[PDB]
Amino acid sequence: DNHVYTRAAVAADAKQCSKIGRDALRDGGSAVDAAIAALLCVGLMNAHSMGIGGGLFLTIYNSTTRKAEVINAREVAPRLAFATMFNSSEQSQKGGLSVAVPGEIRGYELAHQRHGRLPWARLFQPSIQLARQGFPVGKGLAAALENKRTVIEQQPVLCEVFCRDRKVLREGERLTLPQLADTYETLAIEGAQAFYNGSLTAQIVKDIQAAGGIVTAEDLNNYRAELIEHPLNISLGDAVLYMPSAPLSGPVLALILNILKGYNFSRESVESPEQKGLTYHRIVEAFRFAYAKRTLLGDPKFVDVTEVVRNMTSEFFAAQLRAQISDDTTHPISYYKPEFYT
Amino acid sequence: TAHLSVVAEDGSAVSATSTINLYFGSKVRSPVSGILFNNEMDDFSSPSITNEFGVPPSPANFIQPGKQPLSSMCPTIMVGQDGQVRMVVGAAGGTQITTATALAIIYNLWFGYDVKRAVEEPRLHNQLLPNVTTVERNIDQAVTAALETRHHHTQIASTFIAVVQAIVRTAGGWAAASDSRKGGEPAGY
Ligand SMILES: *[C@@H]1O[C@H](CO)[C@@H](O)[C@H](O)[C@H]1NC(C)=O
Ligand SMILES: *[C@@H]1O[C@H](CO)[C@@H](O)[C@H](O)[C@H]1NC(C)=O
Ligand SMILES: *[C@@H]1O[C@H](CO)[C@@H](O)[C@H](O)[C@H]1NC(C)=O
Ligand SMILES: *[C@@H]1O[C@H](CO)[C@@H](O)[C@H](O)[C@H]1NC(C)=O
Ligand SMILES: *[C@@H]1O[C@H](CO)[C@@H](O)[C@H](O)[C@H]1NC(C)=O
Ligand SMILES: *[C@@H]1O[C@H](CO)[C@@H](O)[C@H](O)[C@H]1NC(C)=O
Ligand SMILES: N[C@@H](CCC(=O)O)C(=O)O
Ligand SMILES: [Cl-]
Ligand SMILES: [Cl-]
Ligand code: NA
Repeated sequence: DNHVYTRAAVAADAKQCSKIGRDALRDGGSAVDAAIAALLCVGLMNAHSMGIGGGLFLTIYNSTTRKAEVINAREVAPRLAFATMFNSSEQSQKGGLSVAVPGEIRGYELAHQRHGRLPWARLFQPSIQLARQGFPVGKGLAAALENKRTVIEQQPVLCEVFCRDRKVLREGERLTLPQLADTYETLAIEGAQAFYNGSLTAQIVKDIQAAGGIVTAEDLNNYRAELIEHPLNISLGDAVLYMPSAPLSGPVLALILNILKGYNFSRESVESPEQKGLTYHRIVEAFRFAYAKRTLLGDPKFVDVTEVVRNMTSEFFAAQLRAQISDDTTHPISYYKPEFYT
Repeated sequence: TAHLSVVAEDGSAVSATSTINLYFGSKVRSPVSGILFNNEMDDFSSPSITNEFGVPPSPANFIQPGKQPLSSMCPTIMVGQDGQVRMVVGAAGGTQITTATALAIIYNLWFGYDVKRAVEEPRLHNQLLPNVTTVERNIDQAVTAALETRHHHTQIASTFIAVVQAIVRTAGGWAAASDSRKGGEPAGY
């Protein structure tokens, strides 16, 4: 009602999923149990955004040990992939060839092995019900359906669930996801292995290949979620901020904030139009300096980003960039020294 | 992309960002399993694709087998010197994820906006290439003027910039906010 809570909280992008997370906490789950249960639900209510066909990162903080960790469960390029496999944006955005190996479920499994208190199956239970019973389409999904109306209406396997009488569903209308319900049920009972080396695996490979893709059983069998014990951090005042390093954008975030921290922003920074306008100008310029360095980033197992990342998280380097921010003007692209090679 | 933030009773926390990339991913749904497959291969750079006018490829982000593509995602947890969580935050919305996450932190930590305001406050974005500052529709237009007189070319986002879910510790406990741009709402006890 007010959304200040004495004991615990879940902030998701659908009300019912936040609630499902919250009930898991109430029933004795860890923060990880709650996150998994809620994520499973978001995959249904906002199926356009995320789900078991994708990948994720979790930043996890343990109040007892006072340690943070990161779980990397982002998709990987299949073993048959190569640098020049695409020659247009349409090739890399549509069809099976655009599909990378999903990590979502291995990520939930690793997190749950490390931090779970409730049984695996219990995390799926409320979403199995939801998918099978149906739910009213939310604002977010409705706008997404409208946005891709054409591609969805002309694709019968998507229209099967995302239409009513050949036209995309609108806010308020009932969406049912009966096949996913069965899939979630199999996952709950057979575990993560059903997806990667189990009863779902061959159908996954078949669906991806029929649509022109190159993912194989071997890719699924070999996928691994990765525990990172030392995530990126920066110091901000008396706080530390934990975030994922490359291949995610923690280093970009770190650089933005370390640039800006030397301006000592406060309530006064936005109290008059004069201060406010300058403050927002400085923000945009920090964004530009940080995005300049972003083009050197990539998967650190394939590209050496050690020094790039070192710079992007260094306060001294950030101070060097801040000193180049002119208070009276933005600058051309070259001024920020974007780099595509070390 | 979707972002989710969690704080449990013991003070432990999770910041989770998950994605199938574009809306409905690859547009490939399994008729048997119902799984909607990602198009995360699009997050790689390709040498032969002209991404944007005047924007070259990034060789560090080329496709190799077994490689993960670069992401704008940045699920974050801020912890105080006493070991207690201060903020759990992250965002969805493409290349605007990182800037939006920065703004939510700036807004709460430095400007003193409560968490709901930090989430609802108008945002803006610049990522260098392309070379334009995008501002949301309800931004203080004195900000727009301050930018334009400093030679930023601004344009207005036709929809909205990003989606932020956040939790922040207060004297009253854990304050939560989901972004009205997408329609979420938090829950707790
Ligand atoms: C793109 O061109 C390369 C080089 O000729 C080729 O190997 C590849 O199969 C092509 N891909 C598509 C999707 O057309
Ligand atoms: C934190 O770790 C300790 C021991 O490593 C464990 O007892 C505790 O349950 C953990 N907390 C969570 C939420 O996993
Ligand atoms: C499962 O496991 C092994 C390799 O881990 C492989 O030999 C077997 O064929 C796999 N089965 C399926 C259905 O993927
Ligand atoms: C921040 O990361 C650096 C380098 O890995 C290290 O000095 C330090 O242990 C980290 N800080 C915290 C609070 O974990
Ligand atoms: C890191 O920053 C310094 C300037 O502080 C610069 O000399 C050096 O080239 C940078 N290193 C890399 C790998 O970009
Ligand atoms: C980018 O926008 C700025 C705004 O002044 C302008 O100076 C510059 O000419 C634009 N183009 C390039 C290539 O930097
Ligand atoms: N797939 C992109 C985000 C895409 C989106 O949010 O639209 C990433 O991981 O950075
Ligand atoms: Cl379904
Ligand atoms: Cl979201
Ligand atoms: Na709120």
